[PDB]
Amino acid sequence: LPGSITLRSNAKLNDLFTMFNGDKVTTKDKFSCRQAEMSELIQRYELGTLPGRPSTLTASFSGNTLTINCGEAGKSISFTVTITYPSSGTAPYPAIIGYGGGSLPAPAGVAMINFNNDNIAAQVNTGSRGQGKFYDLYGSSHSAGAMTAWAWGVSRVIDALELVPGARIDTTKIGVTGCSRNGKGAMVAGAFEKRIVLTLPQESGAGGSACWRISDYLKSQGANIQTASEIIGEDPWFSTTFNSYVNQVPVLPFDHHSLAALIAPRGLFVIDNNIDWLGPQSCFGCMTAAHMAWQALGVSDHMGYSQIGAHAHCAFPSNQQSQLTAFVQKFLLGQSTNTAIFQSDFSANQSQWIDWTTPTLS
Repeated sequence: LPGSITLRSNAKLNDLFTMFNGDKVTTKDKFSCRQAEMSELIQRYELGTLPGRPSTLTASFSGNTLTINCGEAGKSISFTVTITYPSSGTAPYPAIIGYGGGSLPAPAGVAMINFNNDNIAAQVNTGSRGQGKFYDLYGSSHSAGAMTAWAWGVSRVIDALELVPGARIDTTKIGVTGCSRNGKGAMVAGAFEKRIVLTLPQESGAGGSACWRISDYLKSQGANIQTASEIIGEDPWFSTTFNSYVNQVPVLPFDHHSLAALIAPRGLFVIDNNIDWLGPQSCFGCMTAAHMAWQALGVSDHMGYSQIGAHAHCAFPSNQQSQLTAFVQKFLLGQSTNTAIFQSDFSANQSQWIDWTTPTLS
């Protein structure tokens, strides 16, 4: 991808199957390139640069705590995660890395890893910019926004689990989850860390499952919905660069359907809810487009979406329990449960937001 490119406005959701330069994506290999391109673009304009594995990484396990040590260019940091094990299952256990513990019921036979994303990158308010262990290592002025920093952290947790089998976690069966602000984070983690087999963003709304374009449209129609321009003023989740496009979203060579598509063909189950601020119709329209990535790869049932009525924020509803379990069993436990789950009480509005077709990738 050229270092210098000229952005152009696109009112609708960007075509997932056409490279930025216009080349058509017709093969699975080509889509892999397209994904790398979308990740590159997303990092450049919205989330900031994602660092690779640090030069120094060591770990140790004691009690139920995993300690991770990272070093890079003379700098070094240390952080920990706590682990809870299931009453059922066989060790090494598959596990879900939960931001702040997440807000989902602990799955049967699945271990829970409590990831304190705040310590990796603070999210108290705008003043948290550049504060956190990630920055203590890469620098206060690193372009990475908090969500990218968090994702980097998750990757380090996985590296550590690979180094310490004594933690008794199956590194080939790791998922990620988070609710509300941590949901946006979980989405980014699944997108940036390919080792994650199941991504469970819970009620992530703006910055997560919602598309910037659809939320803006809804706002202009009078909806009390969170949008890009308003969200960047609450915390440093996105790169500072993003503040330059927040009020001109159409020029972005992507949207969150692109972000979600980075997870394909891996497991993804979006757990949503009807709360106006989240923008449920924007999330559904957005994810409907994202789903086309899996449809193209011939694995439609690897991505699910569910919004059923309304309920208290982050209080996981019983009417979604069987759906979550289906995805957990398939991706974390290796079962073949049915995962054809894609519903919302809102209209996707595909004719309005999607003007591209979905190819059968070779």
